[PDB]
Amino acid sequence: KPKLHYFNGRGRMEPIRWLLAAAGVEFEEKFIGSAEDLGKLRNDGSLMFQQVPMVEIDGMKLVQTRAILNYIASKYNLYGKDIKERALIDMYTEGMADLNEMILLLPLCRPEEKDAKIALIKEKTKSRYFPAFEKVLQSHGQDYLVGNKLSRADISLVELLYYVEELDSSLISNFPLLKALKTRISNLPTVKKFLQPGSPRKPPADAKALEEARKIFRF
Amino acid sequence: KPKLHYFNGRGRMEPIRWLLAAAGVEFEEKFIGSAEDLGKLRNDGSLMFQQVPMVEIDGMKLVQTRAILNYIASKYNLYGKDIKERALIDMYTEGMADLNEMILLLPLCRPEEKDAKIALIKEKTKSRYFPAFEKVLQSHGQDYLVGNKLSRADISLVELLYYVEELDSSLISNFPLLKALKTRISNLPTVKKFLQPGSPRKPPADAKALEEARKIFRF
Ligand SMILES: C[C@]12CCC(=O)C=C1CC[C@@H]1[C@@H]2CC[C@]2(C)C(=O)CC[C@@H]12
Ligand SMILES: C[C@]12CCC(=O)C=C1CC[C@@H]1[C@@H]2CC[C@]2(C)C(=O)CC[C@@H]12
Ligand SMILES: N[C@H](CCC(=O)N[C@@H](CS)C(=O)NCC(=O)O)C(=O)O
Ligand SMILES: N[C@H](CCC(=O)N[C@@H](CS)C(=O)NCC(=O)O)C(=O)O
Repeated sequence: KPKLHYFNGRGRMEPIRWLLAAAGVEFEEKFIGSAEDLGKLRNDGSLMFQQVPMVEIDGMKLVQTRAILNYIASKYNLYGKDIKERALIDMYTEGMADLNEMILLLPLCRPEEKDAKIALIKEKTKSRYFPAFEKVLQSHGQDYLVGNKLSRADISLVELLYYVEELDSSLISNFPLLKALKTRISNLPTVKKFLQPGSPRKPPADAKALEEARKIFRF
Repeated sequence: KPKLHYFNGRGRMEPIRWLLAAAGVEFEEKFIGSAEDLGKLRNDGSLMFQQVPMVEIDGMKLVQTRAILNYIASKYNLYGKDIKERALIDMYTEGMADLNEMILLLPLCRPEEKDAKIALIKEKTKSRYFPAFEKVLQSHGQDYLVGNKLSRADISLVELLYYVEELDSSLISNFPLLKALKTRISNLPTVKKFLQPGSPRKPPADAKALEEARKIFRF
């Protein structure tokens, strides 16, 4: 079983949970609860750049979110079939990560800057990201972003669609094909199960989650 | 020939210049000098997420730095021999990208916070990043970071050592093997040519370029 080292929360680990769970892969989680827990992982040599996410998989102590996601996608056949499909999948997922980063860091914005950030997220979602992925689905008319087949790109996008819905559920309103994709993916037995109660899926960060992470990571 | 669409400066495009050059690949550049130039690329449907870097390669219009790098690396066999070597390469280059990001965004720092950021970059270089990579070279005693063969990891790291050197030339002084890798890689015929005066290699950003970039990208 791959073992995921992180705090008990979404942060940067969440896409990894999604992708493993979607690929039907059973995993264990070792929850970092304090500066001491992280401290031990640092002193053991387990963390190349002394940071997490870290995942023990196939003899490796893999750090860096993109390194872990790339490996998992390749291992479990969710990374297309060739170099051109990987280019499409990389381009798509990098775009999704850019929007993810904005949403991710929102709790760090001061009360006076928060409203401007939220408005920028909404506007970019509507004019930059959602148009781009709707255009790819519209252009080829297929059920999946790339190669008419389930990839890490579809899995990354649907997780994102759920975070956007948490923010503002009307953002997806003028994107029929994105709506249809979210539904399609959500019904896949592995995704459906991940979205059910009691799965390793993590909740949105709240006030105390930010307090707790600050005392673990020192930011 | 690939064509690289960017302003005339390092920014995010520079590692793609380094990688293409190191692979022995001649490329052209189309320099964005105004906001109207950038606007035309956007309006013509050329930028998937309305942004550069964009690279025309083998007919395709690839955006997203990491997508472009992955493609070029796969194509020219600088991405290791298998899934596990790609995992090491991904992990190593993501760590270098983190340090690179700090250096890259330094000119954006408000005057009151810039000194704190410089000392942070220096401290992390010496205790986080350089020791990590000195350790990899220690782990196998070979002349390349991964798989005993030139990869995109060697090329990304050597570019990074050159920037660290532009910041503070003493930072690498306690890292024998990194010094040696910098010399070896710099003497590879393709990289030696790229490092020659008058090549596509770009200057460090100065105040003028920051002003010029602001007019173009409106950040
Ligand atoms: C990305 C981040 C900041 C930079 C850093 O060093 C490490 C973290 C991990 C915890 C994140 C945090 C951002 C804010 C988050 C999402 C919360 O509100 C709860 C957990 C927390
Ligand atoms: C990466 C960047 C910021 C985010 C953004 O929106 C657009 C750019 C492009 C120009 C970069 C700049 C960062 C600072 C740079 C390196 C300079 O000092 C000269 C040019 C400039
Ligand atoms: N490049 C990022 C690094 C993320 C990161 O900065 N990790 C945080 C938690 S999400 C951490 O362990 N920070 C502690 C530290 O910097 O010492 C990745 O995808 O892994
Ligand atoms: N995720 C980045 C996105 C690139 C990016 O932020 N592009 C900048 C220039 S370096 C830009 O076009 N800025 C204007 C904008 O975001 O609209 C990448 O790796 O390419």
